[PDB]
Amino acid sequence: QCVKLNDGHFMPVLGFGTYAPAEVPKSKALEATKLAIEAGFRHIDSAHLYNNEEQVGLAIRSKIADGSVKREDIFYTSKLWCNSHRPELVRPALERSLKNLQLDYVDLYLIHFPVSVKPGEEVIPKDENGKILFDTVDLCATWEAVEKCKDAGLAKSIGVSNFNRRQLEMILNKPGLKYKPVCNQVECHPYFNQRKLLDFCKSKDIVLVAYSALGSHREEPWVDPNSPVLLEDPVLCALAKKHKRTPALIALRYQLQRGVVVLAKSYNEQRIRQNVQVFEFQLTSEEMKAIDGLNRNVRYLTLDIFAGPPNYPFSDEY
Ligand SMILES: NC(=O)c1ccc[n+]([C@@H]2O[C@H](COP(=O)([O-])OP(=O)(O)OC[C@H]3O[C@@H](n4cnc5c(N)ncnc54)[C@H](OP(=O)(O)O)[C@@H]3O)[C@@H](O)[C@H]2O)c1
Ligand SMILES: O=C(O)c1cc(-c2ccccc2)cc(Cl)c1O
Ligand SMILES: [Zn+2]
Repeated sequence: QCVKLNDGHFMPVLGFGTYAPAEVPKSKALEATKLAIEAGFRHIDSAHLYNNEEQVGLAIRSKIADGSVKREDIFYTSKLWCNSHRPELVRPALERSLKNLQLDYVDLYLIHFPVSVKPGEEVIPKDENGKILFDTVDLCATWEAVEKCKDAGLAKSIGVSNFNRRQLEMILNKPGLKYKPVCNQVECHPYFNQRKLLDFCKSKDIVLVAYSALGSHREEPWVDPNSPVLLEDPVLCALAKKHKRTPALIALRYQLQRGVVVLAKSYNEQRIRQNVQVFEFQLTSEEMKAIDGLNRNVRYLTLDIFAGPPNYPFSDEY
């Protein structure tokens, strides 16, 4: 099942997440990505940050060479990291992802986070006291370089991630904009359902792509270990039993029925094969409303290490 983007291109509504916590060997990304394609995932997500571009690329190209899928059947996303916001650094960053993937183009390229950091190899550059070295870049300038990647054919569609309403409006209202973002990829699940943001994106022809839809990796110290665990939620568990399925499949189906494109990461073969079954059942309107009731302002990935700078996206209401 696919959604038509404001760019004419299509995006599978179920996506395979590929981030894993630093402690997971990079070899794991390889087999898990192969498993996902085999189970039926067609839309995979990755970015320079994840240090996995090479493995995911190996996996996808294996699946294309064995004949399982054609390149046009795969929807592959990449993301421009905070250290390459500067306009003249955007194309090299994308081209570097491409060389690592061994692919000639990505289906989707996102500005990964609206706060910039010092250019260089280090993804989170720090001074000699451990203090983060932030950068000052006009996101409108970043966006115009992202646009030229689309003009060059290196990215089929382009979009954003972790932008708030203010920041979406700054891109939309930029003098001479060529292409609106096709999507805003943000944290979304039953505990933090982003109704306001989802409505706003919808009003502007932007898809909301929900990350950490299963309650997140819970990796420390990015996510407070004292936060409630989404998948232990009693109502998701009751809904799972009633439909002969699990709580993860309930959270995934919820997003598909409210107009959201949803990601799901797993490196476990059983969970991978299970997650594609979201298309096999549905929730009634009263069940959707029960899930809506779960919303409790629990943002798992606060990324508050990046608070301070003017573009920190999460101090605003949405
Ligand atoms: N743009 C951004 O800034 C941003 C931020 C966060 C995430 N993302 C993207 O979104 C993807 C997913 O988010 P996330 O990585 O936080 O993970 P998630 O999709 O919310 O899943 C979290 C955990 O749920 C487990 N899980 C998966 N299927 C399950 C099932 N059927 N039953 C029980 N547990 C299940 C996985 O562990 P197992 O592997 O052990 O199955 C995984 O660790 C990421 O990998 C990344 O691609 C983007
Ligand atoms: O999956 C992602 O895209 C992701 C991004 C950041 C990150 C770190 C710093 C600033 C913004 C995003 C941190 C974690 Cl733990 C993630 O899983
Ligand atoms: Zn039902």
